[PDB]
Amino acid sequence: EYTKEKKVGEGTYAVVYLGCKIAIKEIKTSKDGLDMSAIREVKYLQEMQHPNVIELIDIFMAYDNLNLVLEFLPTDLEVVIKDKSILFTPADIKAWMLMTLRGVYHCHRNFILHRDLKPNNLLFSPDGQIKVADFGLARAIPAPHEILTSNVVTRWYRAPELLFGAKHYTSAIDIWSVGVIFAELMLRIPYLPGQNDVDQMEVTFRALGTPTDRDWPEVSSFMTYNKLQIYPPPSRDELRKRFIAASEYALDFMCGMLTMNPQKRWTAVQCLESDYFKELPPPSDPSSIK
Amino acid sequence: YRHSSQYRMWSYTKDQLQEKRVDTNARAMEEELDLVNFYAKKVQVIAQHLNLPTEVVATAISFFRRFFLENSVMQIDPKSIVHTTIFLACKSENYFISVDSFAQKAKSTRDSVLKFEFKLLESLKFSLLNHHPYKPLHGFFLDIQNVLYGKVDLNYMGQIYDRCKKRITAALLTDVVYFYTPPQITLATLLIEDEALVTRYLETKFSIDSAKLLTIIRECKSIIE
Amino acid sequence: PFNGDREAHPPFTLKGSVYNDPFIKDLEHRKEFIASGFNTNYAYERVLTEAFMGLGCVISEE
Ligand SMILES: Nc1ncnc2c1ncn2[C@@H]1O[C@H](COP(=O)(O)OP(=O)(O)O)[C@@H](O)[C@H]1O
Repeated sequence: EYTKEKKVGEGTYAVVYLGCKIAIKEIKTSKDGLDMSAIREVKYLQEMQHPNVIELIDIFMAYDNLNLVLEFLPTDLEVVIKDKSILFTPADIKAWMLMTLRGVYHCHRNFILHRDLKPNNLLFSPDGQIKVADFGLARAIPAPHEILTSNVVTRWYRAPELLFGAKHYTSAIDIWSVGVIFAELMLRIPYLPGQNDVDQMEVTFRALGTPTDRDWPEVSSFMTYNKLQIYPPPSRDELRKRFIAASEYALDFMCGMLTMNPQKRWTAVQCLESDYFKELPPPSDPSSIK
Repeated sequence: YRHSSQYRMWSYTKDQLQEKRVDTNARAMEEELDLVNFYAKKVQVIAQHLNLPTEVVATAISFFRRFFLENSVMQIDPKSIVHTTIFLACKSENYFISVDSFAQKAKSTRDSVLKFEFKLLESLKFSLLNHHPYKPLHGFFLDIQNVLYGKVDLNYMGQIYDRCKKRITAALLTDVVYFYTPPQITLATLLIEDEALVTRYLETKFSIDSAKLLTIIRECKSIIE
Repeated sequence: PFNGDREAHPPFTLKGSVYNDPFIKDLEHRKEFIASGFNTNYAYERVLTEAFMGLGCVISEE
């Protein structure tokens, strides 16, 4: 729509506007004419309609730039980092996980990757339904002989095959990210931080374990597994210590979601029915979020 | 499929598509259609000339034809669109050619591939992902063998993957993708060998009735002939 | 009751131990292809469900 008000965003790639209930995202056109991450982010967000992925009302052309629409309210990152412990493990940890996995499964059954998943990518709504957006490095799931990119997702939310250097991966790299969203939501801390380097591999090995030959096979075919040594995987003494605010069935699909095996990683069709939402209490979308 | 961009705003019927032709010839009359088919053949052979996959050739043909459904060939000349559509097709589904590497492999000097780019996306109205019959070829390459075991995979890997692919490139040169869904175009072009393949496939498959689908595939064959 | 996904289930069948595809079954025998999480049934489930998307008509266009 042709309505504008005050701006959000200090980034030089895009500065988003606001107006009407909507938010106009403008890509500055002024090398190449149009960037990869403008057509790459309109061409899959145009064709999805869901209550967990935002949609386009109009994509009307500007004089030089490209206009989109977005959502009004802020994101999941400002919810976690600044509160007075409103969020409670009976109900608030279940509904947002259920809706984010619903959005991830709607991306997956359209065979679209969406390899940029962050709490500043997951954003809420006035009725509190969390949305999946910002498809800036998304890609359709191609033919198996096609070579993909490498560094496609951010550091703190990176799948370990992307740490190791998997050039042509599957779409199981975005279940690891939402499992880290689960742990970041029930721990209220930035989970697995790195020092702007290759140190994400060492902190992931320190947290969840250096993969062994017997279990996730062919991990030594990356020219990175020989650089380091083995670390012990965590046992079920993690149930009380460092994860004491959790239920019995939460650790089952958390450990099934933080599998470092990508072939044995639980896809969303077996994460939406992983008997964790069946346990009491039932969730409800009125949550005390400002 | 109804949530996809190809169904909700660029899938047509015969009366709606002929109405689209006469309104883009009325807002801007029979030489335009075989002119854009000739230049579609030109962009097909120059896209196949510069060593591209069959997926990006199909998207380039569809982008060129979808550009010239909304604009005529006189107020935008078709001799300059034919180098821009390969660029937006290869930048669409990640081919990854650069601009200068694309210009040195073509007859372009970096300006002739970028000026007709904003208006091509405006007249295209940003339906930049397209569904193509090659993944239904790889699906019905496998679903024949699952339901049938009598006469399989000798001639069907001998002379089907090298023939039906070229027949669907010739189909994308014609006007069939605005009519039917790409599995229906796939099963139409599989009816070249209808001695024992397609009739024995659709009879034993059976929520979806069979005879309506045979009539849809038969009238699609009447369109393509 | 409740549903985890509101409407997200197709009713068609699949059997991945039958086919003899010369583009993926030979591709999965390599070393670096397995190491990125690739198996045969994921690609076949990707392509066979795409082969059945949209079996409608032209009557459903107005
Ligand atoms: N719908 C929105 N409502 C409010 N703020 C938004 C909205 N969308 C984006 N923003 C802001 O735009 C910026 C996102 O731009 P970008 O850097 O491209 O995302 P990313 O870091 O995932 O790559 C963020 O600062 C975000 O706060």
